[PDB]
Amino acid sequence: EVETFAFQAEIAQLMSLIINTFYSNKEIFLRELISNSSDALDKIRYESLTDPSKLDSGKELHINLIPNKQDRTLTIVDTGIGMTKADLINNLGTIAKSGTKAFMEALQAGADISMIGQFGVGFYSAYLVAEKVTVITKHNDDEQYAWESSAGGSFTVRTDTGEPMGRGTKVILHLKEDQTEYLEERRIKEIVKKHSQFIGYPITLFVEK
Ligand SMILES: CC(C)c1cc(-c2n[nH]c(=O)n2-c2ccc3c(ccn3C)c2)c(O)cc1O
Repeated sequence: EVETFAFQAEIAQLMSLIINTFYSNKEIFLRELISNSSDALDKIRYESLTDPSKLDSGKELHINLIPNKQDRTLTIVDTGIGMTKADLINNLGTIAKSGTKAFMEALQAGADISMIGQFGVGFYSAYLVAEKVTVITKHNDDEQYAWESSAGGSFTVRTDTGEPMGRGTKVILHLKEDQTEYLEERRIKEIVKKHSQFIGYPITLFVEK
């Protein structure tokens, strides 16, 4: 069963801005998603400090980057704390309505789209490069769910039928036709070293074929 939800109006406006504004520095999406994964890995690590059983669903703490040129997807996988169904629905664990306000305003002061993460809504920068985003997630206290949106004002949530991931989150970017440079090994490597060099978890870039 698939449930369909309307985005809050501020978030719809944020996504419409990101999708349609001329902005060439689109590579920042990858910094924001890796940074979110790092935050989520810090969270399960912190929680395991007092309850080691929270790592029963997987002790490895890492980030995988999986390009697939045939499907034209770039997938970011982490083994962080994951998100519950209620988290997913409430703007993927973000305070997105106020963060959008503080952002879509701060733009009016002296601000650039690349500062989106300072306002807690860096995830939505995925729509600089993706026409659709699927978020598959598993939190210790809930089942595995898939969130999906092609923007246009709505998103869906469903129980996920794919492979069990134990614990963590998978962001599948269905790339725009003219954004396939982010499937290229050298380009992903360049972005990671430029923006993510001091992330404290191993980042594995998968190769293809
Ligand atoms: C939001 C996107 C989809 C995303 C979320 C999670 C996730 N799993 N468990 C969590 O708490 N988070 C998380 C982590 C950081 C965040 C929020 C909200 C705002 N910041 C700064 C939520 C992830 O591991 C990867 C991701 O790309």
